[PDB]
Amino acid sequence: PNHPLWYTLCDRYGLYVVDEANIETHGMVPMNRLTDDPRWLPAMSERVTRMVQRDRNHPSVIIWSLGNESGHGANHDALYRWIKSVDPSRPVQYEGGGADTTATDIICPMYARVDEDQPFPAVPKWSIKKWLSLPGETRPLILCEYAHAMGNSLGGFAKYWQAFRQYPRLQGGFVWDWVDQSLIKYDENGNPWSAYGGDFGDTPNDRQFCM
Amino acid sequence: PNHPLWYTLCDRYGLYVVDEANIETHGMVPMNRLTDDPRWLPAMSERVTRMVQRDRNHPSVIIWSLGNESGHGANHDALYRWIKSVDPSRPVQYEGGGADTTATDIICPMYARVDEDQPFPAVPKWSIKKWLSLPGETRPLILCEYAHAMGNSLGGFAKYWQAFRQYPRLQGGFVWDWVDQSLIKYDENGNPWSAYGGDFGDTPNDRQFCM
Ligand code: NA
Ligand code: NA
Ligand code: NA
Ligand code: NA
Repeated sequence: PNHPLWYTLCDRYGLYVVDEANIETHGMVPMNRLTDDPRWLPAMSERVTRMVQRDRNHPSVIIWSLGNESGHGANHDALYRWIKSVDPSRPVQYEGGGADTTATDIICPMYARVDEDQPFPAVPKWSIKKWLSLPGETRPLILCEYAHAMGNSLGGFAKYWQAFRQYPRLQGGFVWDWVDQSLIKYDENGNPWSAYGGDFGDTPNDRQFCM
Repeated sequence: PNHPLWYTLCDRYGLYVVDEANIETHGMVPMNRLTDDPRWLPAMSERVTRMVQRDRNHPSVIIWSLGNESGHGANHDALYRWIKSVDPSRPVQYEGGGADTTATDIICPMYARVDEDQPFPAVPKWSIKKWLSLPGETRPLILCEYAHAMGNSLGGFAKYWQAFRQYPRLQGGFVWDWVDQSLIKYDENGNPWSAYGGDFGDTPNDRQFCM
């Protein structure tokens, strides 16, 4: 959840918002170790429920998200249902555990490609065009993350947009991401420079991946 | 419907057969003028029912077809349901009226392209990949006709097969077609030559389109 003023500004300037619970357990092995554990349901529930209680009157919020990169656990299904019960006015999405689980109203993959399949075990990233028409599939597809804008990037961006326009159920996506997470440091002369992972003695670190 | 021996040979050698009623009203304006007319329902009904009565014991027949290029009329809906009622063992298909009407269990377009839409009024030929995922659509897609093999042709054949293999619900198609409909004529020296439309004084004719 963002600073409260953000939603007011999106209400007034006009931007659609996906409001996302503060739940990410990416470093767990497997990713759902905590989110499938009923002992972590209370802690998870508060992060979802208290977000909905705070932000549910904002018109800019059109979609609720259960968090990010926490695999798919039974706690997700429980909280998906809780939101649907308490607020039927907004779709609920969640990418974890393969982007098309029982915990999402929208097929919402991250970095699924336009034409090329990436058939990873358990959590494949299908071609978005192919994903739509998998047997029994009916949901819209909106990428929660696509077109990773790291350094000299956005090659093939036009390919996404051609597909979005041609396919009714391909309804766009969210670019990753808006702003480089660089920090200012100062050299011997007091001149500022842009710093990334490792520049503060932080170790282990992931270097320029924050930008 | 074919010569009766054809089905016996397909049974024994092993080919899947689409058995198709002898109904085509292509030259009507609009194409469904007769097939939407209840006064022509009896004549159409005999062409469908007598085919099913004759061929229903052949294992090679896996799909019934209501005919070809006769638009979409209420008579098609009635006869679709008749077959479904008398023989639940086989799907019923029909391409007329846009390839995805209420008279077909299979999206069965003719000459729909792999990636390129052809948005004709009333009866568009969507890209086959796009067609599968149109809002609400769930049926398999098998082209009743594709890859028109007229003269020096079959350019782009590989593109169809790549799509067939990638998309579960793209389950192939029927090439148009097997054998040139040329006829033998004899010159002044008695030597045979292959003849096409117009070579018999037939007029109007469609020249080499029979090959
Ligand atoms: Na679209
Ligand atoms: Na990053
Ligand atoms: Na297929
Ligand atoms: Na022809």
